[PDB]
Order: sequence, then C-alpha cells, then structure tokens
Amino acid sequence: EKKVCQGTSNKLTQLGTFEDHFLSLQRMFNNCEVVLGNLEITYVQRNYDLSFLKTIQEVAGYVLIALNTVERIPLENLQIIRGNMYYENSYALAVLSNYDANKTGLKELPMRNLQEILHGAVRFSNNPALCNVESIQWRDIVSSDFLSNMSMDFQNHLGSCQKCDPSCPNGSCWGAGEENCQKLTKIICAQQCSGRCRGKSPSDCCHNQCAAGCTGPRESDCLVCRKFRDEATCKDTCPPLMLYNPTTYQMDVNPEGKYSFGATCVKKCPRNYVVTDHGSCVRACGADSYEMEEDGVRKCKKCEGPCRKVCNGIGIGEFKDSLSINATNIKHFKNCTSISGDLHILPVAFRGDSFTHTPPLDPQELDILKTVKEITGFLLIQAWPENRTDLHAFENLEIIRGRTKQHGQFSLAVVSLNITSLGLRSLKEISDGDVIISGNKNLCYANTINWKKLFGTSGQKTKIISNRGENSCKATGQVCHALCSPEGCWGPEPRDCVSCRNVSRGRECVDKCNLLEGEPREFVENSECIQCHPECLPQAMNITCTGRGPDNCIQCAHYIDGPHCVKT
Amino acid sequence: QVCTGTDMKLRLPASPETHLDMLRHLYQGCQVVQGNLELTYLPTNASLSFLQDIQEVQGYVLIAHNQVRQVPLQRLRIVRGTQLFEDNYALAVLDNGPGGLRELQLRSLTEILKGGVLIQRNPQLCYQDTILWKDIFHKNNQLALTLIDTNRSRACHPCSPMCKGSRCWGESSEDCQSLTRTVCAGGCARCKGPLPTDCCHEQCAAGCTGPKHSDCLACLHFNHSGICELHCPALVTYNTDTFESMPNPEGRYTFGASCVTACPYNYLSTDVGSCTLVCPLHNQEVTAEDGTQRCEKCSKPCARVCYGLGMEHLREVRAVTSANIQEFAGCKKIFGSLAFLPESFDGDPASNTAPLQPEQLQVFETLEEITGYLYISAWPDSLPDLSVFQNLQVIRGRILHNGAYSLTLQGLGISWLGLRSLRELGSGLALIHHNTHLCFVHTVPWDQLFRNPHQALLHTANRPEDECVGEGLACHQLCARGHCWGPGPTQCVNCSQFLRGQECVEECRVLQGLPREYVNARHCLPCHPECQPQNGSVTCFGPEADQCVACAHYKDPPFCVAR
Amino acid sequence: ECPLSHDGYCLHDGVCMYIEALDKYACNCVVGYIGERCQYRDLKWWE
Ligand SMILES: *[C@@H]1O[C@H](CO)[C@@H](O[C@@H]2O[C@H](CO)[C@@H](O)[C@H](O[C@@H]3O[C@H](CO)[C@@H](O)[C@H](O[C@H]4O[C@H](CO)[C@@H](O)[C@H](O)[C@@H]4O)[C@@H]3O)[C@H]2NC(C)=O)[C@H](O)[C@H]1NC(C)=O
Ligand SMILES: *[C@@H]1O[C@H](CO)[C@@H](O[C@@H]2O[C@H](CO)[C@@H](O)[C@H](O)[C@H]2NC(C)=O)[C@H](O)[C@H]1NC(C)=O
Ligand SMILES: *[C@@H]1O[C@H](CO)[C@@H](O)[C@H](O)[C@H]1NC(C)=O
Ligand SMILES: *[C@@H]1O[C@H](CO)[C@@H](O)[C@H](O)[C@H]1NC(C)=O
Repeated sequence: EKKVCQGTSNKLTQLGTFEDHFLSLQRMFNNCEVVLGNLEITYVQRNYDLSFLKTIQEVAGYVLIALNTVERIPLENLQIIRGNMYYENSYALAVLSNYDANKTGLKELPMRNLQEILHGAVRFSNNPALCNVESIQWRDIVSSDFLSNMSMDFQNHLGSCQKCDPSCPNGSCWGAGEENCQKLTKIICAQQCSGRCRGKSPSDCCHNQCAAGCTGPRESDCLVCRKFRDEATCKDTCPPLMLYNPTTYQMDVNPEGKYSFGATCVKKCPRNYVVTDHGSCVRACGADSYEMEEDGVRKCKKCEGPCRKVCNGIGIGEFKDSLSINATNIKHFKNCTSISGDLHILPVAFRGDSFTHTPPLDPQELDILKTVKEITGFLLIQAWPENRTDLHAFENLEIIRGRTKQHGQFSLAVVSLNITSLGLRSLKEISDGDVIISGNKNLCYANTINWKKLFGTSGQKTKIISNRGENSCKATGQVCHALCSPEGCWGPEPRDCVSCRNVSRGRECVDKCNLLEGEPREFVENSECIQCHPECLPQAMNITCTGRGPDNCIQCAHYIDGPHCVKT
Repeated sequence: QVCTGTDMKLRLPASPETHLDMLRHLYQGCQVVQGNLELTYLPTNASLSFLQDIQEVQGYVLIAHNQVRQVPLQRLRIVRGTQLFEDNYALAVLDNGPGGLRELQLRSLTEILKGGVLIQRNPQLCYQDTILWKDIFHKNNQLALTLIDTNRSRACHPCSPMCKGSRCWGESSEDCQSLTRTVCAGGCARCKGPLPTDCCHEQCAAGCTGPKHSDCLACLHFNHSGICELHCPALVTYNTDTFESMPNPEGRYTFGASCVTACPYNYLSTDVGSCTLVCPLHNQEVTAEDGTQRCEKCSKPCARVCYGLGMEHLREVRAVTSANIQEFAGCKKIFGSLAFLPESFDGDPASNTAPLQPEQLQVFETLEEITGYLYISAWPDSLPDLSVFQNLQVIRGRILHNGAYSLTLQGLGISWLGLRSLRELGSGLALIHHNTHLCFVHTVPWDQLFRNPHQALLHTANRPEDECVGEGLACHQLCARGHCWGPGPTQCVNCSQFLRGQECVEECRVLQGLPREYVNARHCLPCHPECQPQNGSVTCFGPEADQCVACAHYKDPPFCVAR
Repeated sequence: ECPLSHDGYCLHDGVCMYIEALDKYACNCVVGYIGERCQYRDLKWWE
C-alpha cells in the first residue's frame, strides 16, 4: 500500500561505530517502499547484507551512496528518484568515493528498475572497482534540463571485471546476468508525445504524467506518477469539489473531484491543515492571509488592514538552515503570536557557537516566548537552565497543530531536561503527532496526564518512560494535588490541574469561591465562578449575584436605575 | 481576432439590409469563434471576403436559407461543437436554394469533436454524399448522426483524377479531401500519411505538420504560446515539498478553448484562472481599478442582488411585464438583460397579465449598469425619448440579442434618444431600423461608446436628412464636435462649458444673476443662498457659507445664518 | 583532526573528522543521536 518511509538527513555522519551505524541503517529502512526523505547509504562494511534495501521503490530526495565497503548494494526495485532535496545544489544521485585501502569497494550497483530522475543530476567519484556502471548512458535517465551540470569519471584498474550482456541494445547493462540491462524509455522512442514510452511503437507511448515508463496508454496501467497521485491513476491536477454545470448553470457535486494533500489526492484535509479555495491541503497559506476557520475546518482568507507580521519559524523561510533558536533569531519573535513553523531549543544556544560566531542565548529572553500562542509544526526542547524548575516559557502555548513533525512522527519532545514540572498550563489540544517525554532526570507528573483526551486524531501513541519513577515523588515535596480530578496535573502549584471539579475561577483552583463568608461573591457559570458586577452589595448569608449583569442583585450598592445597580 | 458569434437559430433577420453588414462587422478577421458560425438569409452578390480566415468554431456551423453560389470557408479547420444547433448536430446546411449552394469547398475541415451533420433540402449541391465523415469525426462520436440529402436535381462532373478515393468537395484539383483518420496505422488518432512515423501528437486535433506538439493543425484542449495540451497552466502552483501554494508567473488565463495572457473586456475572471461571462454563486463582481473586472469570494450572507432576464429567476419569459417589475426595485446593477417586446404592452385575456404604463418605468431611473443587451421594440406615445434610462452609464453586453446586438430599437415612436449618461457599450452591436420618427441617429458619438474593433452602428430606414433640416431638427452649438443626443441643451455628452444641474449652460452666474454659484472644474454648483451678492467680484467659493467675503444679515463664527 | 575554523561545529560530544576522499568536514556522533552536526536525538527509541 506504499508504506511511508521517513528517510535520513544525516549526510556523511557516522552514528557511533560502524556496527551501530549499520544497525541504525537497517532499523531505519526496514520494509519501506516510498522514501519521502533521503536515501543515504554511508559506512557499510564488507561482511554485511543489505536485503532491506530491496523493498525501496522510490525516493523523494537525493540518493547519496558514499564511503562504503560492501560489494553489492541491492537497490533493485528502486524505480524513480524525485530529487526534491539537492546535495550540491544540482545533484541527486551521488556515488562518492566507495573504496578501501585495497581499492575494492562497491563492485556493482544493480539499479534495475531505475528509469528516470526528475530533479537533480548524477555525480560519480572515486570508484576504482565498479562494473557495469560505466556503460550506462544517462541521457535516458536524466532529463534535458539538468544535463549540463553533471559529470562523472571511471578508473577501472586491476578489477578483473567480466563482459556485459550482448543481448541488450547499446551495451548498457546494470549487472552481469540475463535480463539485467537498462530498460531505456527515451531514445528508442518516437517523438510524437512529450512523455515516456515502453517500446519503439509511435502510437503506444505513455501518459504525460506517467513518469518512469508505463504498462499501457491508460493512466491506471502506470508505474509511478509525476506531480499528483490519484487513486490507482496519475493526474496532473485532480479536480476540485464544485465545477460548472451546463444544465442548471450552478455549482455541481464532484464526480471524481478530491482535495490535494501533497503528492496524493485525498477526499478530506486533516483538521489542522488549511483548506484553501482551490482545494489543496496546505501547511501555510499565502503571505497576505488570515488563518481563521469558517465552518469547522481551518481556512485562510484575504486579510485587510495592516496585515502586520507572520512568523516563519525554524526550518522554513529565511531560517531554513538555522537548527535552533538562539540569541540572534529570538528578536524576530518579539511581537509574534502564531508560530507557522518549528521551535528547537537545543544545547548549542547555551554553550556558544564558534563556527557561526553567535553569542550564547540569554536565559531571560525565553520570556519573549511567553508572547507566542500556537505552533503549527513541532516542538523539540533539549535544553533548559539548571536554576529554573519549570518550563514557564510556554505558559500560553494553547494548541500544537503538528503539521511538521520530527522524523514524521513526533510533535512534542521535551527530552533531556533538568525540570521538576512541565507547567504547560494552557496545552489543551494536539492536532497531530506523537508525544515523547524521556531521558529526564527529576521529572515526575508525566504518567498522570492522560493524553488520550488531549489529541483527537486516532492512531497516536505516547512514549513516557524512565523519567523519575513512581516511588521517587512519594515524598511531601511532590504530589499531584488534592481536590481536583486525577485526569491531569502539570505541577505542584494549585494552578496546574487540567480539569478542576469544584472551582475553576481563572488559572488557579481553590477550596471554594465563598458565597457566604467572602467579600467577593462569584456566581457559578459553567463550573467557572467569576466575579459579578462590582456595584452589587454583598448580602448576609444569601445569594448575592445570580448572573453576569447589573440586573442580578437584590440590594444595589449606590443607586437604583430600574433593575440596574448604578454607581451614580 | 476573437469574435463572439451570433445566435440566430431559424428566425428571420430584424433588418435584411444590414444583416450582411452585421456579418461583415463581426466575422471579419476572426480565426477563433467563441460562439457559432451562422450564415442565415444571404442573397446573391454578397461579398464574403471576411470568411477567408475563420479556423476555429467552438459551437456549430450553420448555413441556412442562403442564395449565394459559394461559401468561402476553405480555411475552416476545427468545429468543436460546445453548443449544438439541434441535439446531435454540428454542421447544418439547410434550405439553400440561379441561387443555391454550388460547392461547399470545405478543404481544411477534418475534425468535429461533438455533434453530427445535417445537410438537407439543397437541390444545387453535388458532393454532399461522397464525403467520408468517419475520417472527420472523433472516436467518441463515431456513431454520429450523418443525415445527408439525396435529391440533387442536377447532374454534374465527377471528382478530379489527380487524387484517388473519389473524396472531393468540389470540382477543383486542389479541393479533394485528404484522409487524416482512415489512413493511419496502429492506434494513431490523426496522421499525415500512412506511415507510423508521420502520426500526430495526441493533443493535436485536426492533424499536424510534424510529430511535435507545438505544430498541430488544430489543438484538442488548450493552447498557449503555440504549445497546446490537456491541462492549462493555472495561476496556483502547489509545491509538494513544504506543502505550500505559490502564485505562478507562467500561469495563463483560460479563455474559451485557449489560454491567453489576459482575457479581454466583458470576461469576468475567477480565482482558478478561468474567465467567462457570468460568475457563480457567493461571488460579487468587483472592479480591479484597471478597466477590467475580476470577481472574488463575497461575505458570509450574500443574500440579495438584482437579477434580470436570462438568469436564475427569469428563464422562460422574454419580455418585462408587470409580473416581473417588482424584482427591479431600485437596483443599480441588473444581472442579465432587458427586453421590451410588443406583447409586453398588450393585454392577454385569461392570463391576469396587465399591460405596462408610462408611469411604471420610473423604477428604472436609478439603473446604471446592464450586464446584457437592451432590446426595445414597443414604446407608447406618452414621452418621445428614453428619459427613463437617462442614468444608464454602461451596457456590458455579455448576453446578446441574437448573439450579435446589444442595443436594439425596432419600430418605435422615438424622435430623439435622450440616453445622456451612456458612456460605454461593451460588446455586441447597435441596431436601429424602421424608426420613422428618429432623426438624431448619426449625432451620437458611437466611436466613443465602443471598446472592441468589431463594433459598429447599423442604422437603416430612419428619418432622412431632408426632414431634419427644414423642420429644425438640430440641437444647440454647446454639444462639441456634433456629439449630440437631443434638441435640448441638457443632453450634450461633452460640452466645453460648465454644468448647471446636468445641463450645459454658457456662463455661470458668478458676476451676475440673482443667485450665486461657485465654479467647479467641470460643474457649476449653487451654494448657500444667504451669501451677500458681490456686484462685480467672485462671490461664492464653497458650499458652506463660511467661505464668503460677506454675507447678508448675521455674522456668526461657524457660518452666516438668517436667524 | 579538523582545524580551528571548524571547532565547535559538531555537537553532543561528537568528534570532528576530515574526509580526505571528498575534502569534507564531518561528524562522528555518540550512540544515540542523529543529524548532520549531531544535533538531533533519535526520538523513536529510549531517551
Ligand atoms: C543562530 O541563529 C542564526 C540564525 O539567525 C544561525 O545563522 C545561520 O547559520 C547557518 C549556518 O550555515 C547559515 O546557513 C544561515 O544562513 C546563511 O547566511 C549567510 C549570510 O551571508 C549566507 O551566505 C549563507 O548562504 C550559504 O551558506 C552556506 C555556504 O556553504 C550554504 O550551506 C547555504 O546553503 C547557503 O548556500 C546562508 O544563507 C544563517 N542564518 C542567518 C540568518 O544568519 C546560526 O547558525 C545559529 N547559531 C547556532 C545554532 O549555534
Ligand atoms: C496556438 O496559439 C498560437 C499563439 O497565438 C497560434 O499562433 C498564431 O497563429 C496565427 C495564425 O493565423 C499567426 O498569425 C500568429 O502570428 C501566431 N502567433 C504566434 C505567437 O506565433 C496558433 O495558431 C494556435 N493554434 C495552433 C493549432 O497552434
Ligand atoms: C526487519 O523487519 C523484519 C520483518 O519481519 C524483522 O523480521 C526483522 O527482525 C527486522 N530487522 C530489524 C533490524 O529490526
Ligand atoms: C546548474 O544548471 C543550471 C541551469 O538550469 C544553472 O543555472 C546553474 O548555475 C547550474 N549550477 C549549479 C546549480 O551549481
């Protein structure tokens, strides 16, 4: 069903030893077909197997095979390389210096089903022993737009390599056995259609949106799509809901029209993405917009007036290459309410950077993060000063939409901290993503949150383990709270219960708001007793204020204007 | 090179003397016809040199009741047939017939998308039955309706022997049809010859010249900049990397069966980049301060807006009667058209349809914009002008009477027009015929009213010059360059002097006169009357009485009041 | 290995390395992290 494979963005980085990086590569790419990220094959030794790479069908980024030792990388069922992310700003398929001191590295790279690369180019460098790759022509694979910047070399010296397959045209074979040659689809083909084809017949070529060949002129018999992926077909633009009608001259329901969520076309956008008027599920709307829901689902409309400021956040826009918030970029978050991006609090901001020449982050500037209210993407907090006990910098954090997720799964990750309470006093809804709280030393109040009523999207777990222990916060310094529900509490202070049973006045919860022995008299309204009209005299052992308004009292304070209790 | 096409199904022309003149003003220079290529009631000695470049017809092609010897449509390339004459017909040659059609001479016609052929009742035509219509038709309509007349009543020569197959339209050697579908090999839709190499692109429609897609003879779905394909480039690019939306700089606006840089006037643009005549529901026509308009999404209720004829509320009715006069209550912009049939002023028994009154047209006083045509064929003898439409500013003409006209006057008792504030006729033409009392017909600046090169006045059978010189039917000298509407001085469209209450006057009463008026750049307006008249000086400057150098009785710091 | 111009480029006690086969400056993370500069923690497992 084309299971989602997340991919790796850790280019040329050895994760621990060679065995640990190989186990991480086997654990990351196990039984996944479509890779939305990047296929990075680095540091694979000689005596290991790469059978888990047989199931990868397509990659939506660059394919970086670099610094390896194994003689065979079975990327056999890899069909198309999209190349959405560039390695050296124009390159997608980069095989770079796979050789040991014996100069016997990657002997063969059987990419059998690879027929087309849309974006990016091909770079081959420093391959002493490499069979049946130098005979592959790349005019069939790489399109005519990105043909100028590509360059490669081949130096076969004492490799003891055998002959290619003579039963295939132009001598281009990927391997050495039978039917192991290149299924070329471009040059032995008529120019009577701008798409691909399957043979030399003029009237038997593929659809315009069928990339990497097809098995018929119909769009259903098609291997992969080019821009949008309809259900078992390939289209350029799947139609919107309401089209024209030649009979009633009004809007008509969709015969086959759906929305547009990325590469695929789904019937309904998720509850956090913005539904535009053109029928495409988007993360962020236009630059002159106003994100506000109209009828249930989230939409964006054309803003009027000043249209002051929107925050791109970390990862997209101007701050794409910056990896954490620090003392340089925090001044752009002063008058900011909605984070349309990500927030990374990493320990690089507190230790200082000598490479990018940035000063360390002042811990008093995190109160600027008091100003923001919501996060569309994810939150990754891996750093906090040792003196402050609670994460009070995100007190007004209302909703985390989870549009962008860390490794495609997680949305809230407060890990490796020195806090004793979370203190997220306004976190009421997480629209998408997984929540992990792990690696902390002295953080209890985590198993008493009951996250199942926090998120609404089904199919989401949580990961809370090895934080404090249940027998560690048993002492008198740490308790959830009394008098409130055991649904959730964020800290030891009484303003931290999620659902207070009796009294829910403001952000705090008390014994009772006194209707008999208190000078402020607060009427109960939706289990949240708030202060009534200030010009109402408190009674003696009676109900003083009934509701919101001056017309809900018995005896007025100063003057009586009909039912109203007026000051003058 | 874009014209809108007429809508004359089978009816008689309103004026036979200006019908060929109508076809000359419209169909000249056209290559892409958005509507219908209709040739109805053309007599002999008709200069049809305006038909030698029409290639694309989006609707049907009708040749009806004509007495010409030949119709020069040799450059007719594709007939799309978005609008069909009958239910399943796209090429209808009917009742033509010394007169009658001799030869059709449809050389380049080799593609009909939707519809069939009805050649019937033409006893002068030879080669209507020897045409292989399966070569022209598309694969979807291969079971089309191919009704061909059999009786010819004239024995003529066979085809030219230079080409085989006996598939000719006429008697010339360069006239016989080249097969584009029944000569192909394999699964080729269109091809030049029998070789599989010479097959055409799948988005070519009426053949090609080479195997590429940028050199089709006619294109199947959408053309832009010489490149034609199925999907037109929209204005919204959906980036699937960070899941965002971008304005496309290379996106073109969908116009008919093509994609243009910016589609012209009287074509309302939408958010999807597909401009057309009318906008759908929950959309308001707003002005983009550039001469063109582009409707977008409206507010939340969007309840009431003025509609008219040819719309959702009025479909079957053709005239404005007392039953649909309450719906035009004080609206300044009629969505639709207005038509005053002679049956609208007639009382029909057993129907409860009361005839109109001259005092009932005063609800049309605040009208400023008509999105359709203005058709008037009956007028009472109460007032001889159109002072009930004196505030009408612009006629858009997106809906046309018979597809050709937007200001039609048929047999009235009108003597002068009186359309004072009429400043822009959008589309269509202006037909005036059989008005035996209308003198002021050539004094109107029709060239200043036009916005397209295919627009011209068609006037005939009006009051001649000899009944307008001795009778004194000539207005004042205040109307500049002869641009005059009626004999009164209040109906100059552009006079070189000032304006006193929508009336051109010679000199303002600033230095003289019993009241005092202040001078505008183009107007001349009366201010407060209690300002003191200055005997030989500039008296008044603004509407508030504080800007006088002297006033009448009392001097207060805000202004001068009588009490 | 890498000079002082790339000092502090790598995070979370990952040692800086100089790949002479491609003339590149790279990291070697400790067991548990991920990223180009060893800047992210592997959240799919413990800690
Ligand atoms: C603290 O926050 C800073 C954000 O304000 C952050 O600074 C960023 O550091 C990145 C490190 O590489 C930069 O990539 C990023 O943008 C750069 O700005 C330069 C200004 O001249 C550009 O020249 C530069 O262009 C090219 O840079 C390299 C060159 O190889 C390429 O990799 C890159 O793709 C691009 O082609 C780039 O635009 C910079 N942003 C800003 C706003 O300065 C800093 O790193 C943070 N410190 C930490 C986390 O310790
Ligand atoms: C598709 O659009 C192009 C662009 O307008 C058309 O090319 C024009 O053809 C006419 C033929 O009468 C020429 O006079 C113009 O000069 C051409 N314009 C340009 C920019 O080249 C073309 O005819 C259209 N149709 C097809 C089938 O290609
Ligand atoms: C990979 O997935 C297969 C599926 O059955 C499983 O047997 C195997 O143990 C997995 N390997 C790793 C390293 O997780
Ligand atoms: C790659 O080719 C493009 C041509 O589209 C050119 O503009 C660019 O400078 C080239 N080089 C790069 C991206 O390094």
